[PDB]
Amino acid sequence: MILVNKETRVLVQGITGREGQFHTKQMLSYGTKIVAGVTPGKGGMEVLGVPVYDTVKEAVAHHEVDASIIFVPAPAAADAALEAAHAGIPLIVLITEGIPTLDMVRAVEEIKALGSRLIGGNCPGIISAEETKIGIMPGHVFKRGRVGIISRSGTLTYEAAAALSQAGLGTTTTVGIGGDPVIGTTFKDLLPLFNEDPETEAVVLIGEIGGSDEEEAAAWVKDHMKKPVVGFIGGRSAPKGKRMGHAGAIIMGNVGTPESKLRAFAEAGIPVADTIDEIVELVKKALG
Amino acid sequence: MILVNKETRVLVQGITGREGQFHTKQMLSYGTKIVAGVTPGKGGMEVLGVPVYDTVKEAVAHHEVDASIIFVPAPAAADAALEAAHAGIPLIVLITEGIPTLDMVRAVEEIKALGSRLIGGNCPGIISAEETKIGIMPGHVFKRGRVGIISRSGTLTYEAAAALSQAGLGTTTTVGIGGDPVIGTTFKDLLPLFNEDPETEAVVLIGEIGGSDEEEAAAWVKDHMKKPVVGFIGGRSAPKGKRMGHAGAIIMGNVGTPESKLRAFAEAGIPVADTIDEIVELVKKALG
Amino acid sequence: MNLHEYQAKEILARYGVPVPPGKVAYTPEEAKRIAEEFGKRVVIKAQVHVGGRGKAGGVKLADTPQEAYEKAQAILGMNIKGLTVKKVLVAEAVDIAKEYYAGLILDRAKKRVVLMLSKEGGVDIEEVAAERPEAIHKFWIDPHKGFRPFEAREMVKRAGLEGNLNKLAQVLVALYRAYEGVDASIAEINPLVVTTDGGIVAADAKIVLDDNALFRHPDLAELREVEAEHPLEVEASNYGFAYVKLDGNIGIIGNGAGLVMYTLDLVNRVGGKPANFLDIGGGAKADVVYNALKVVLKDPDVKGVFINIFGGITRADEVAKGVIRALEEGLLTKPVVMRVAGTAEEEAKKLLEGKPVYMYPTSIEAAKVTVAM
Amino acid sequence: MNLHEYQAKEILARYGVPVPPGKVAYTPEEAKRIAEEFGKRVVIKAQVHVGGRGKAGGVKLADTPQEAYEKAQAILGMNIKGLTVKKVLVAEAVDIAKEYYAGLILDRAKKRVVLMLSKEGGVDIEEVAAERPEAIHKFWIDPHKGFRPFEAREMVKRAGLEGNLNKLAQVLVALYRAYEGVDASIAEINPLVVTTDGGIVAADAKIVLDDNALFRHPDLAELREVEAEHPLEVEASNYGFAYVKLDGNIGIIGNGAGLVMYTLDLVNRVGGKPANFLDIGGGAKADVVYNALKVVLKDPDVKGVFINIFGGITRADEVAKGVIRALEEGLLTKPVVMRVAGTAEEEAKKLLEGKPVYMYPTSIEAAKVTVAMKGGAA
Ligand SMILES: Nc1nc2c(ncn2[C@@H]2O[C@H](COP(=O)(O)OP(=O)(O)O)[C@@H](O)[C@H]2O)c(=O)[nH]1
Ligand SMILES: Nc1nc2c(ncn2[C@@H]2O[C@H](COP(=O)(O)OP(=O)(O)O)[C@@H](O)[C@H]2O)c(=O)[nH]1
Ligand SMILES: [Mn+2]
Ligand SMILES: [Mn+2]
Repeated sequence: MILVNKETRVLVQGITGREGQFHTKQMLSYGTKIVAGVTPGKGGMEVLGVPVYDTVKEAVAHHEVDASIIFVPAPAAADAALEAAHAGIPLIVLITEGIPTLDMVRAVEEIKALGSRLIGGNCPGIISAEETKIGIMPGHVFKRGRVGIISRSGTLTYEAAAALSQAGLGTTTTVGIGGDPVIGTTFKDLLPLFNEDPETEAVVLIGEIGGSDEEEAAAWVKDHMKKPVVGFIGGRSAPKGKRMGHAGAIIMGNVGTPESKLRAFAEAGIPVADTIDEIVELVKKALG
Repeated sequence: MILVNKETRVLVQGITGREGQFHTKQMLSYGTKIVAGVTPGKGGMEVLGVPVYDTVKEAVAHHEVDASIIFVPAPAAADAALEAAHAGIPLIVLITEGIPTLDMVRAVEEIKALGSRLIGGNCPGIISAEETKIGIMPGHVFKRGRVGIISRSGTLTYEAAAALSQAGLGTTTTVGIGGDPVIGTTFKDLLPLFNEDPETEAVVLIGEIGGSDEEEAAAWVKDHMKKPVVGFIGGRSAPKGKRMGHAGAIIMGNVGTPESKLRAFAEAGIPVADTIDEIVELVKKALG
Repeated sequence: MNLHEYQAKEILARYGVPVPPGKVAYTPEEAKRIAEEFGKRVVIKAQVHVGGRGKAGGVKLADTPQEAYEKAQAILGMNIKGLTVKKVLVAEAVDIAKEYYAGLILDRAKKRVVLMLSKEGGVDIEEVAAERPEAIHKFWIDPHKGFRPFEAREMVKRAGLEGNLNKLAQVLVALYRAYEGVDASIAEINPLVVTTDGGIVAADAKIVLDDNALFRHPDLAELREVEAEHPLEVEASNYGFAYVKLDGNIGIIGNGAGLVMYTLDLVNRVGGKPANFLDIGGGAKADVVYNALKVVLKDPDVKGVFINIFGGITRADEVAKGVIRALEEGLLTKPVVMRVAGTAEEEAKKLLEGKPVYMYPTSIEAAKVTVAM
Repeated sequence: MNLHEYQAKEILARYGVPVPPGKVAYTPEEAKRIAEEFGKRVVIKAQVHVGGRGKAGGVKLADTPQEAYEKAQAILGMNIKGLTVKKVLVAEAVDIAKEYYAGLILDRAKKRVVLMLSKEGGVDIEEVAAERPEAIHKFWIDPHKGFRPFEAREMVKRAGLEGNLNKLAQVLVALYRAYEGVDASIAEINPLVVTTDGGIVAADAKIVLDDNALFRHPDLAELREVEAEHPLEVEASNYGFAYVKLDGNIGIIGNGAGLVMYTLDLVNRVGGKPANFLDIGGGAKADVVYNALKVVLKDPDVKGVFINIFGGITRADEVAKGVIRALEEGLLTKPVVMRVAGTAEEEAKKLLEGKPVYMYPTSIEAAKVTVAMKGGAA
C-alpha cells in the first residue's frame, strides 16, 4: 500500500451534504476511520455518529487527522482544499467535479508550497484494498493483491480492478487522480511511491487524451522503475478540440494526442493494453 | 560610509523626464558615476552623454550597475522598482512621490524577497559625503566627517547636515528613507550598517509622527548599538487623524503619536534634540 | 464555451484593449446602415465558431455602403467548413503595417497560464510551431501576482515587436486581466496589429470560456444555449450529462467519461462509427438511463443505441427498467444493444425477453453487433 | 479623501455587501417623499465627515413620512462637532439583534492590511482597543493572494460572532475586495448587524480613500473638491502644495513637510498658534512662493505669515522676488516674517527695504516675532 491504510484517520469536509453523507456512510461500512466532519454553519451537529465542526482547524483541535476528503460544491471546493492545507492536513482528497480551472491553478500552487499532497479535483479518491476507503469507489471490486493502479477515470478504473481481482492478481492501492486539466497529483508523482512499496509488484496506468502526464510518466518509468508497468489509453479514436466529458480529456492541436501517448509508452518499454482483459493479460505475463 | 561610495555605478530610470534630466545633471557635476539610463520608448537616445535603453535588462547587458535611482511618474514607479529588482540590481532608490500605498505593499514584499534593497519611495535618496550622490539633495551641505544620518524628511535633513557641517562634525552617509507609510528601508534596517562602519562615530535619527519605526529603532539601539545615537521628532504639536504633507505623517488614534516616540527614545537612552542646533550640541557632547 | 469574435472584442474592449468600432448585422440592409453610420471603409466578417474564416471567404473588405450590402449578402448564409453564417460583424477597416500574435492558454505541464507572443501574426500559430518553434516566445504567469507591465515590456522586446513599447505592453497586460476576469481558458489576439499611423489595435480576437466557471459570469452563462456546437449539449446538461456530437450513426450511452471514450474506441476499432459521446455520470438508475435515451434519440443520425454501463453496486435491471419505460412510451424506435455489468444481470435479462433490447456479457461483442445495423 | 456614509455604502453594495436601501435628501420635502416611497420606518442620518453622529443627535428614527420630514428639518443645518449638516441619508430602519465591528486599515509595522473584528460593535473602536485589546481579533492579509472565504470564516469563529457563518464571512471577503478595489486606506462596517430575522447588513459604513490613487478612480477623483475638509486644500493641490487647515492665526509657508512640521512646532512652543500647514514642495522659486502666499492669504483667520525656507542651492532673492510681486499687486495686506537660508541672502535683504517684509537669520527668532505681533491688514 501507499499513502493510506487502516490507521489513516479521516476528516470529511461537506459531510452534511447529500453526497458527503452518502459516501460517509459507505466509508464507515468499509472500515474507514472517519473521526470528524466539517461544514461551515453546521458546527455542533452530528452526522452518522461523526461530530461536525464549522472549520477544519476546530476539527483538528479535537481530533487527530491524517487525511481529509472534500465533498463541498464546486464554487467553494478550492477554498475548502486551501483551508485543509492551511490546517496542516498532509493528504487532501478533492472529489468535487466542476471546479473552475483557474481556482485550481491558484490552489494547487499554494497547497503544494505548504507541504500537503492534493489528490483531485474531479476524482473518485484513493483506496487501499481491505485497509481503508477514502473516496466514492465501490469497495467490492478491490480484492487485496499485487497490483497498484493510477487512473484519470472512475468507472473504467473499477472495471479494471474487478478484472484484476477476478484473475487472482488483486490490487494494492488504487488512486483516481482526476479528470481535470489541472490536478494536484500526477502519475509521475505517485510512481516513486509504488516503486518503493514491496507489496506492489506491478503498476497499471489508466490514462486518456489531453495534456502530457502520460508521456512524462513513461519517461520516468523508463529511467527509474524497478517493476513492471502496464498502460491503457482512453479516447484513442477521439476527435480534436472537443472535451470528452472530463474537463481534461481534450486534444489541443499538437498537445494531448493518443498517438503521442502510445509512442511514449513504447519507447519506455511499457506495454499498452487495448482492452480491460489485455490489462490482466499483460500484468500476468510480466509477473511470470 | 555605508551602501554607496565613489565606485558605485549608477543607472537612472526616468532619465529623459524633467526631474530625471535635472538631477542627472546635478549628480554628474557632483561626481556620481551615472553609466546608463532607462526610459521605455526612448531606447537609443542619449541624455547628458548617458546612453538610454528601453529596459533595465538591456541597460545592464551593456553596463555594470550597482544601483538604480528612479524618477518615473507615480503611476508607473512601483513597476519600475520591480523591473530593477528583477534585473538583479542590488540597491534601488525610489524618489517618486505619490505612489499608491497598495502598489508599495505589493512591491516592497516582492523586491525584498528578491534580495534587492529598496530605499523609498517619496524620498530624497542617499549621499556619501564627497564620494557619491544618488538623489536630489544639495551636495554642498554635506561636508565629509563623522556623523551618519537617517531621515524621514528632505529639506529638514539638509538643514541638520548643514549645521553638522558648519560645526566641524561633518557627515558620513545620509539616507532619506522617505515620507511614505510603506517604505523599503526603515531606521532599524540601516542602524546595523552604521553600527559596523568605523568612519561613523554617531548617528542622528530624524523622525516624525506616524507608525512605529522610531520606537522599533529605539529598542534596537538600546540592545545593540555600540556608538551614540541622537533623535529628533517632527510634528510634536500635530493634530490627530490628519496627514501632514507626507503620506506617512499621520497619527491614527493610538498609533504614531509623538509622545510614544519621545518615551521610547528616553527608555533607550537616546537623547532627543528639540531644535536643529540641539542636534549638533547633543552629538558634540556624546563624542567627548 | 465558444464566443464569437464580436463577443470576444466586447470583453477585450471592456478591459482596455483597443478594438476597431464594429456592430453585428443579421441582414444586408443592417450591414449597409452600419457602413453608412461609420462613413468609411469597413470589413464584413462571418461570425462562426471556427478559424480560417479569411481563407474560406468569410472576411471581405467594403469601401462603400452598397459594397457592404453586397458583401454581407454574399457571406450571410454561406458555409464555412461545416458552419452556416447567421450574422456578420461590420467593422471599420484598419490600415495594417504589422501583424503580431498574442495568445494565452493553460500550460498543463507547468500548471500555469502561458503567454505566447510572436512577430509572425495573421497566420496559423500552429504552423509556426513547426516551421520555427523558435519564433514563439513564452512567459508563464504567476497565478497570484498576475502579469505586470514590466514583464509585458520584456516580452515585447524578447519577441522583437516593433511599435510603441508601452502601448504594446499595456495590451498584453489587459489581455491577461480579461482572461482572468471572465475565466477564459483561451484568449488570443490574432492579428495584434500596428496601424500605418502607429496605433495598436486588436484586429481579431478569440476567447473560449471555462464552462466550470459560468456560474460566476451570469451575463455569459446566458449565451450557453446559442453558442452550443449542438442543441443536444444543452438538454444533456439539464440532467448533468456531458454530450458531444460526432459524425456517425451509432448512439452511445455510458456511465463515466473514461468508459465512454473506451466504448467509442471499441466501436471505431471494429468498423463502427459513433454518432455521439454521452456520459450520464457516475450513477445509472432508471430515470437517468431513460433521460439519456431521450436525449440521444432526438438525433436524426442515430441508427441504433449502444448502452455500455458498469454499475458494480447499482443493479442491472435499473438500466433495463429505464429502457423499458422508454420503449413503452413509443420513444425507442431504434434497436438498442447493451452491456450492463452489475448485480442481478439475469433478472435484468428476463425483463428484456422478446423486446428489441439485447444484452451481452462482453463490451466488444455488443460493439460488433451494433456495427451491423 | 473622506467619503460620506452614503458614498461608502454605494461602494460596499457594488462589491456585494448587503446594505439597507437609502437615498440622500437635501430638504425635508425630499426626506418625506423618500419615506413615502419606502413605506416603512426609516432613519434620518446626518452626512458629515466625523464620527459620533449618533451621540451628537444626527441620527434619528422616523416611523412616518411626517416624522421623516420633521427629523430631516431638525438635522439639516445642525452642527455636529464643528461641521454643518448639508444633507441627510434617509434609510430603511433595520431591526437589530446583534452589533459587530469589522474594519480594515494598514498596519504599518507589518506592512500589511489588517482586518480587525470584534463582538463589541456600535461602539468607538479606539475605546475598545485601549480598554480591552483582547476583544479585538486581527488577521494580516496577504498582499497578493488577498482575503479568502476560509480565512474569513476562521476569523468569524475566532471572534465568536453569532449568526450565519457563511454570510458573515462573505461580507468580510467583499469588504476587502472593496478596499482594494477603490484603493481605500480605511474601510469599516460599524455596526455590522445581524437583524432579528437573522439577516446580515452593513448598517453603517466608513471609507477613506488613498489620495495617491485617485488618478485611477476618475469616478471618485471627481468628489475631491466637495469632500475637502477645507476649500484651500484644492487650490493648494493645483500648484502641487499640501495644505492643512489648523485653528490659529499665523499663516505658515515652508518647503518640505518635515521642515513645516518643525516650523509649526517652533511657533506653538513660543506661544503662537498656527493657522495652517503648507508645504510648497522641494523647490522655492519666485512663482511658487507667490502662489503659496496667494493661497494662504485667502484665509480670513490669517493675521500674518511666517515663511520658513531652506533653499541651499536656490537663491534667497527668489523668495523675496515672489513676496514682492505679491505685495506690489495689493495681495499682501498682512505682515510677513521670513527665515530664508541659501545663497545671496544679503542681496535678498536689500530687496525688502521699505517693504513690510522682515528677514531674520534664525527660525526661532522669526517664530517669536510673529507670535507677539497683532496682525490685521496694514
Ligand atoms: N486591412 C485590414 N485587414 C483585415 C482587417 N480585419 C481583418 N483583416 C485581415 O483578414 C484576415 C482574416 O481576418 P481574421 O479576423 O483574423 O479571420 P480568421 O481567418 O478567422 O483568423 C486577417 O489575418 C487580416 O490580415 C482590417 O480591419 N483591415
Ligand atoms: N434600530 C436602529 N438603530 C440604528 C440604525 N442605524 C443606526 N443605528 C444606531 O445608531 C448608532 C450610530 O449611528 P451610525 O450609523 O453608526 O452613525 P455614527 O454616529 O457616526 O456612529 C449605532 O450605534 C446604531 O446602533 C437603524 O436603522 N435602526
Ligand atoms: Mn485571425
Ligand atoms: Mn457607526
